[PDB]
Amino acid sequence: QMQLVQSGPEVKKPGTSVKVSCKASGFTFMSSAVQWVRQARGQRLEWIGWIVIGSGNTNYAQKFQERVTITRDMSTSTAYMELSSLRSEDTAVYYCAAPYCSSISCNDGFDIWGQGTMVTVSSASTKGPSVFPLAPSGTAALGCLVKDYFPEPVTVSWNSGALTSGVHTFPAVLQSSGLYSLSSVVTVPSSSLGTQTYICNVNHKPSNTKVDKKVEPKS
Amino acid sequence: EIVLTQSPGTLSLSPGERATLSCRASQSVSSSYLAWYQQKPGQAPRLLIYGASSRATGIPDRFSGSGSGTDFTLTISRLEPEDFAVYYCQHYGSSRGWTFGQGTKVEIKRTVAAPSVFIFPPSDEQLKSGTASVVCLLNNFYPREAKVQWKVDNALQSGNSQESVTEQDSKDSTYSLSSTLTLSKADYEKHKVYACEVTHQGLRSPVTKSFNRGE
Amino acid sequence: NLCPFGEVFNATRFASVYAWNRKRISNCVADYSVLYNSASFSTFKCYGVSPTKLNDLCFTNVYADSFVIRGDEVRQIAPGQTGKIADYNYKLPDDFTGCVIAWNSNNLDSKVGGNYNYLYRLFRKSNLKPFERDISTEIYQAGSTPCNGVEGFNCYFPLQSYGFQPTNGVGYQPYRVVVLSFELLHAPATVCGPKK
Ligand SMILES: *[C@@H]1O[C@H](CO)[C@@H](O)[C@H](O)[C@H]1NC(C)=O
Repeated sequence: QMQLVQSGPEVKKPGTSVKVSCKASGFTFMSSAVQWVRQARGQRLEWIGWIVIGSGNTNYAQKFQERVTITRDMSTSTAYMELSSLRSEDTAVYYCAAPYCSSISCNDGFDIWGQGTMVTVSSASTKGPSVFPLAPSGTAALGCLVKDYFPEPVTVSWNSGALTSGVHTFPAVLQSSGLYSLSSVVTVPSSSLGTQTYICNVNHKPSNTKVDKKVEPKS
Repeated sequence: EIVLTQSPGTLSLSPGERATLSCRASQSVSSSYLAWYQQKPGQAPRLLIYGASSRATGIPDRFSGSGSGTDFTLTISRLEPEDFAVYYCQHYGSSRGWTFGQGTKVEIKRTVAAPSVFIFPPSDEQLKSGTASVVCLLNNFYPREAKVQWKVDNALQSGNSQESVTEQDSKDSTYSLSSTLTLSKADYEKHKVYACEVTHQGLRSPVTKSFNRGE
Repeated sequence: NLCPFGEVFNATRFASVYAWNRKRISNCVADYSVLYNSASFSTFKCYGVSPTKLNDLCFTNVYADSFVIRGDEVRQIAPGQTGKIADYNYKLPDDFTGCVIAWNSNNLDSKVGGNYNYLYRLFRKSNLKPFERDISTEIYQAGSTPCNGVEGFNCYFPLQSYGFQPTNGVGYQPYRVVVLSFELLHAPATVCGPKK
């Protein structure tokens, strides 16, 4: 009980709109209120607006007054946030939040949070990555370059998960082409290079791409 | 328009130490509508304090809220390993204009550690398709601030490069950074020396890793 | 002496449902059958008494309650109903002995921009007792934090406006309501029909 469940992730093209749902259960939704907050990756929390469930009265941050709408459906105990004219800067995780309420009283803060909804605004199409070896020359470094995929995310493992220590898989960077690119590296003893196999396992679900790249030492 | 400024930007402490986070408002606001949130790297925000001083249900006793007017404080009496995260304050007074602070990161304090610098030439596989990505790795360094400078034929190369940093490691509390210089194959073959120049507090002198193309 | 129902029914302006008016009918007579068989009203349901028998009967007092609601809320003006109007604005008892009369008021209570002057109570700490009027405007305290007259989080103005516009549908159109209640006590009967 006591939760807000949000709709699934969204990939939207510029200029279009997206409508994110936020379904409440386990508390007296009719007495509560729902605020909507978003957050770009590695960035701050940004307040969008809120709605009073009982009245439907809304208040938006003036940054979004021109193209956001917050509504609610009493019958389904669901709150909605619709953002129009989507731009690249709208790519973020969107959260709804509400105070727990009983029959008698509401809590005095936003203590119930949704799981978040990823919204990606881009003109790119679904594309699997290219997987390129980062070849090693006491401790050697090697890795894999996972280049030009869309959308997020990709998973990288080394030797089907048997190699976990010393593995660094970096956050993806968005290139101007609209595609993502990341690298996964691992440090190993340089005596290992001649007698041990090093394979990176890249999976990109949206394109159903699964790759095993053997990274060998070059002379 | 009420603005919330959190300080410091980063808090570098050890488990068991006392943490004192600050949230300042551009005007006086009601204590009844100032809240503190915790956010672990992958999860959603979690309410810690409401009404400036009230613990939310289930929050450990070590979290404490105080302050009034324009100065608000979140205290963690003795930090546990799970407490190292990012903390936001929020003002939700009146009906409009609610704002968040920019957030304070509570990171694990550590000895200064120079980065291990590796450089990777573009693979033959990538070069076959017309693009050259040179990767320079900075491994296991602390603190997080670092400077990576690309040098191409002994000239400082600006543009065509992007950085990405891992999160603080659970075990050794270090960071790692990857810089990628991406050029077309035609431009890549117009130069010979490709170098990566790293500046960090753990290194007295900038460490350079380089290679000559195809050599 | 004829009972002055025209003052109630044909009043130029009507009260908001939260501030529902109540006019007393002391000593006079009237033909309820003329009001019953009138085509001006879309609803004319009586309770505890027959609408046709009212002409032969006499009561100590009669009350005329008038207000304005939306079309789909007229059903709440009945004994044993629930909803925003029945719970927070106008509540009829279970042993109601009277008649509920209502008609469409779109030609009057709807403006080109939208008449926002008719309101209803949205929030209340408890339900009204039958025949109870609440016209207070205290900020509704949804949580444990006092509002001190300020609206905001967990602090809501208790009244809400009807969006009465001409482009609305029959349900979302204003309907003027008149509720007559008949009481007989130890005092002599007073308000009468022509038969007695
Ligand atoms: C009210 O006005 C109507 C005409 O619209 C009229 O027929 C009627 O006699 C008036 N009085 C009452 C009590 O209905």
